[PDB]
Amino acid sequence: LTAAQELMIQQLVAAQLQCNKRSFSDQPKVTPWPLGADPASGSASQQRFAHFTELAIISVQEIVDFAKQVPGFLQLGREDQIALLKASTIEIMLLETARRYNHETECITFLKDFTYSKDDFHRAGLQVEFINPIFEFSRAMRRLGLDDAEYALLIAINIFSADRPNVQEPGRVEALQQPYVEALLSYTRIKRPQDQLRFPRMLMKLVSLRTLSSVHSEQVFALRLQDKKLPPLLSEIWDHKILHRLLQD
Amino acid sequence: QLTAAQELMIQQLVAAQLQCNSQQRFAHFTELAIISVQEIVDFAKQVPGFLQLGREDQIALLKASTIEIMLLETARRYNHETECITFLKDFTYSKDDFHRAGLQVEFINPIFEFSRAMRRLGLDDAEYALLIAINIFSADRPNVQEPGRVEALQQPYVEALLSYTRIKRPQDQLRFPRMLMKLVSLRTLSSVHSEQVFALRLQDKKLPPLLSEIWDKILHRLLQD
Ligand SMILES: CC(C)(C)OC(=O)N1CC[C@]2(C(=O)Nc3ccccc32)[C@H]1c1cccc(-c2ccc(CO)c(S(C)(=O)=O)c2)c1
Ligand SMILES: CC(C)(C)OC(=O)N1CC[C@]2(C(=O)Nc3ccccc32)[C@H]1c1cccc(-c2ccc(CO)c(S(C)(=O)=O)c2)c1
Repeated sequence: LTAAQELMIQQLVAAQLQCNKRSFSDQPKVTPWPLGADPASGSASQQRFAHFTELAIISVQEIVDFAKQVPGFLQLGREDQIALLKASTIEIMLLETARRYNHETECITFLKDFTYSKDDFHRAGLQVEFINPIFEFSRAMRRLGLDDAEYALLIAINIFSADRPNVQEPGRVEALQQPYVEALLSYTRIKRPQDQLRFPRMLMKLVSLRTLSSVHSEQVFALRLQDKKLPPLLSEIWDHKILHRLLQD
Repeated sequence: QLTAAQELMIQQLVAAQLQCNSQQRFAHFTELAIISVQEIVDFAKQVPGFLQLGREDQIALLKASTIEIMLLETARRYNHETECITFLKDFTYSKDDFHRAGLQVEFINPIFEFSRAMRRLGLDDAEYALLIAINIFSADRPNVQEPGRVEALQQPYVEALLSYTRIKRPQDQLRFPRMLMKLVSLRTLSSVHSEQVFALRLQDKKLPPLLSEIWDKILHRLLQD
């Protein structure tokens, strides 16, 4: 790997790293998880759902703030910036969700120490048909055994997709992606020269994430139909004045 | 370098593909679409390892893959000098001639976008045949009976394609990633096609039971014969 890449990966891992620290700043701020309440309680399930949406908000903010730190993103037009973000934010979140999965306990730890099992997502009114794919995806990512550099590069590759809808300049975004693919290819050859198929398997997770983006759109439509109210930011992304405000700041 | 077993398997796949190879024009396209599905399932049965899986697994992988291979096969037949797509021997159609048959314009142009994108990649018969086999053996499909087996069935083709592209185009080290990114594209084009097929339904253009079944039985009979 060339020296300009080595600095870039260090820049990307640091930006990811700086974002992980920020939320913890926000952990006390969240709505509390209901304790001592009935699992079947419709009242309690709504508070559990409200808890997760606020966590989901903090994650969207992290991804937006990370996207501004990755080189070449802010050089694009704001209409393109959000167009890349709408499509990617959910996929970036499932990567981050997979990153926070523990196979020993089978629990996903959000923020500093907010741990939840497969049942806890079910008790927030989320269907198991939508929950189980996220856990299957989370197990598949642990088998690859990705590190901070490989995640961060895979995140940037995922952001710069010309394949997204409503992208005005696909050539420029594909040109912007190529260096991140170069860096990731060259980085995977130094780390595991023995395993040549390690890098292809990473790029096929981006294939998985597109189906996972689509099932999430099916879920969100069902949750709005089931009277589970999303915050304005999250509903704006998955239906963009609010989203301009983060990027402009 | 490729082994003689790997080289023989590639030429097995290329040989397998070559063996299978308004209202009036609409009936034509659906009649053409069935032939492609029949070519896909027949080709799928030529692929080594596809028939050692359970029918529940076989159908799950086909059902998801048929469009994605149809779109890959559509891209091959596109000619950029004319901007026309050539089906079978002598059936050539422009984007307007697709539009005149009642196919919606919002869905047509992404397919044409994909066809030009595939043209720029400049895939050959071998690379195409490997990419179709890689697409068939995808573990992220709905209704997985056994996802661990299909990942193992995919590996030989991904290894073959990786080693092939490094030999065929050693200068272009990123040739192999781009063609994997087209599988990422083909997933959104898959979910897009579901949205299209639905739109024709309400225009009083219901798909025939084979295409209705796949893009919602008859698929067992095609796999059986
Ligand atoms: C629909 C609402 C808005 C409630 O939720 C979401 O859109 N998602 C996306 C994925 C998500 C889901 O749908 N099922 C699920 C099962 C397990 C793990 C995550 C999820 C959920 C979620 C639920 C709880 C937490 C997160 C979350 C995802 C990523 C990150 C990492 O940045 C963080 S956090 C707060 O720790 O930053 C939180 C996501
Ligand atoms: C809705 C019905 C069921 C009628 O159509 C389809 O689902 N498809 C899938 C792809 C398709 C589409 O949706 N828009 C479109 C625009 C241009 C080119 C192909 C298409 C179309 C099609 C239309 C006409 C021909 C084909 C076709 C696609 C592939 C092959 C070869 O594999 C052959 S053929 C007959 O030459 O074997 C025909 C596909």
